[PDB]
Amino acid sequence: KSRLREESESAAVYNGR
Amino acid sequence: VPLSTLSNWSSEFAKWAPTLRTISFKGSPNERKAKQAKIRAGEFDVVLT
Amino acid sequence: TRKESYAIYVYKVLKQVHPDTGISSKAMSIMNSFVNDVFERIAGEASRLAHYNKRSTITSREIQTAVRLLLPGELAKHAVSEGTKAVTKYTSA
Amino acid sequence: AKAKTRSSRAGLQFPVGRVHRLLRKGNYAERVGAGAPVYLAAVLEYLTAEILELAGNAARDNKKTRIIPRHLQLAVRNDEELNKLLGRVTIAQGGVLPNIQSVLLPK
Amino acid sequence: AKAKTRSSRAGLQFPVGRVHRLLRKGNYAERVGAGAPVYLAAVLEYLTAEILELAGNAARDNKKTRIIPRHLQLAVRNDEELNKLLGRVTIAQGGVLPNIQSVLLPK
Amino acid sequence: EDQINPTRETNDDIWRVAGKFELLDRILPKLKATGHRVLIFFQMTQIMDIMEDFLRYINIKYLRLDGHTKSDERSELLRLFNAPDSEYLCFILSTRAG
Amino acid sequence: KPHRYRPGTVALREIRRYQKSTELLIRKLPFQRLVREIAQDFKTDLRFQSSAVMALQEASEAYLVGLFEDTNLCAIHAKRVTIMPKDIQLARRIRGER
Amino acid sequence: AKRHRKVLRDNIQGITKPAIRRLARRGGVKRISGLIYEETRGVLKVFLENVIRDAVTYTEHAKRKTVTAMDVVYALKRQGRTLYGFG
DNA sequence: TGGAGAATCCCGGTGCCGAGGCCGCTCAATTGGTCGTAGACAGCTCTAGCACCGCTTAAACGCACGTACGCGCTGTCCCCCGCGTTTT
DNA sequence: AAACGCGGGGGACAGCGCGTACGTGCGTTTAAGCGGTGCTAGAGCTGTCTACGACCAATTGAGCGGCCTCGGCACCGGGATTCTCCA
Repeated sequence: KSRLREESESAAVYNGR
Repeated sequence: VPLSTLSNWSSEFAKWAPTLRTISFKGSPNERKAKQAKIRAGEFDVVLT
Repeated sequence: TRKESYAIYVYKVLKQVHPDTGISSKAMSIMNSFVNDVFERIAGEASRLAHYNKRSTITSREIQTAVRLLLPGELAKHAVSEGTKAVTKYTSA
Repeated sequence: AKAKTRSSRAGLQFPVGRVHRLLRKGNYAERVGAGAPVYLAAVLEYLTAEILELAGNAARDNKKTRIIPRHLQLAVRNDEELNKLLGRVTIAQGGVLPNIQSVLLPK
Repeated sequence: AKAKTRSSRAGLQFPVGRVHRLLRKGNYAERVGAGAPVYLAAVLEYLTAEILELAGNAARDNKKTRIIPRHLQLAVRNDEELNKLLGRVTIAQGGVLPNIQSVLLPK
Repeated sequence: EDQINPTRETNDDIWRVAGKFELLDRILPKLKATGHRVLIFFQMTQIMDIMEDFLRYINIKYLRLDGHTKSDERSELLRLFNAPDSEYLCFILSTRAG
Repeated sequence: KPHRYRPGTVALREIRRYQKSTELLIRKLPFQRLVREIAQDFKTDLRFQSSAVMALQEASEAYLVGLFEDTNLCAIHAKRVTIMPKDIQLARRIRGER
Repeated sequence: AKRHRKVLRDNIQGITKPAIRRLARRGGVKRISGLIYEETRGVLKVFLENVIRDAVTYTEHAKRKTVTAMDVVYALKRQGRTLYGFG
């Protein structure tokens, strides 16, 4: 495939502690 | 010497020179009691610690 | 930077009382905390009395009243007398 | 004039004008009746003697000339009126008095 | 000059200017920022609203349109944070709430 | 790691999510081609562990070393390098202890 | 003559010596990590006085020890030397916590 | 395991069951039930939290980031666990 | 599972004193000017909390197990209260 | 009310059973904690600064004490209801 969104916005929520 | 290179110096203390005794210090304290009570009086050429 | 503490004063009462026993600075700190601790306890009780009767001159009579109130048993009556004692040494001096 | 400290007038170690200064500082009253600091420093030195007594007692009872907070625990908590008055005061590195529950002792 | 209280200015009933007079006359600090009286009297008005609700509630639950102290007991003590907040604060003639012990009652 | 893959198994997206890791799979046929051994340094307790996954993922054999281990396996792994017949080319080494 | 005791016996010298001594009974890195964890849970990113850590620990383990006495008071009061949690919760109840 | 570590327990459970045994022996327990090691831990953390939340409240009113033993004095005195040797 | 009865809750008639408002009359609460000063807030520095790993190793943990005690079950006797008493 | 009794039957209590649990020992690691880094962060120290309610002058209506009710709720009469103890 290629190198590469749901994992980013979840990380936008989960890493915001 | 550092703990990373201990036996390599001691292996080189075997192959590159005989008649120079070596005393190590490693690990659990049980094995040291055999050495450091036998060589408590200090009969050695080198302590490699 | 000389800052007024009670370490040499607790040392003074130490070598007045137990010169045979030196101190740890931990026990010294416990007592230096304790000094200002009860220094605030009894004097806040005394200001409480100074608002009980709406007074603005807290004298040793009022600290006598606070020592009468707060302290259990001999701790009152000794600090009744001892708290008067140097009072009688200072009202003389 | 000079700091000729007011404890020497009272036979004290706790400077009674530092005490009068603190009473003027502590908002206890408008006029601080000048024997109220002597009452304070006098009760202070009485209790300093009270506790330094038992402190050196317990320290040399543990055969040490250095008074430690463990000695402070074992001297203070053995007292009725002190520990009754200080039931809620904890001594760091004071620990426990050595004592076991009676029925937990084996038979 | 113009005597006009701060309770209308903050939307309260309790005299916040009496609060500021008592605040300067309470010597809590020298500069007495007059918003600190309002932060006092606001929580005063809000908790008086909190309690008169419950008091008249327990009254009307006892079929009463006058708060008696028994209704104050049923107001405060049934609230878990009021009883948690007033664990050692008491209402005179509030009386007791009906509660029998469990194995005392038959089963 | 859990929000990307909750199964936490050996996955193809281990080496395709990063930039060193895709190029590392570019060299690993070529490292197996060139036959020259490679010594790689890592940070402790975490970067080696996922490299232990990837060198096992392309199936290139490897050694390891760390600081909270014992010293018995330390000198023995020195002896395993001195044998030239090693089928392992790459292995894992530490900075602060090693 | 070996000294295998039955369930019950060895404890009491510790009950002596702990109360003969004056210290804490807890792994401090799980304790200081507990301090940083709990204090982070209210507001994260504190610089952390370890003086605060032991200043909490002294009041901690003393209160801990203090509860177990009333626990066994309820236990032996209910004619037990094996303590139960109901002893603890009744002890906290009459202590006013529960 | 060796591929990914995952070796943590907790900090309240990082206090070990031999540590609960230690405190239980200092506290007067002969035979600890197994439920004591966690009913202990729960009320331990229950005691733990209420101090430090108000200590951080001090720290914010005192405009700081370092929660102090001075704040432990400020809190434990007010939370009824007054301690000598830390202030 | 059921009625007799004793306690309770509820509902109708009385009335009252307390809850609440009324009537001055301040006095306190406010507004109106300072007033330097307090903390407002800029800069500085330096430190002190900071993770981190090397490593040990003994503490924690892993488990065999052994029995102790905590409850499983009983009879009791006792014992304390209930019904009746009056006086105080 | 108190107060004095007083059956009276089951609640305390003893006590026996039973079986398991919870320590105990010891094997097994292991994360504890120590050192030991490397650094930097906000604490800390200063560095001025002004605003802030202080404080006090004037005022003024607040609000509450003394002065006017009349009515929410208690008290009681009577009955309905409802729990309990012996069939």
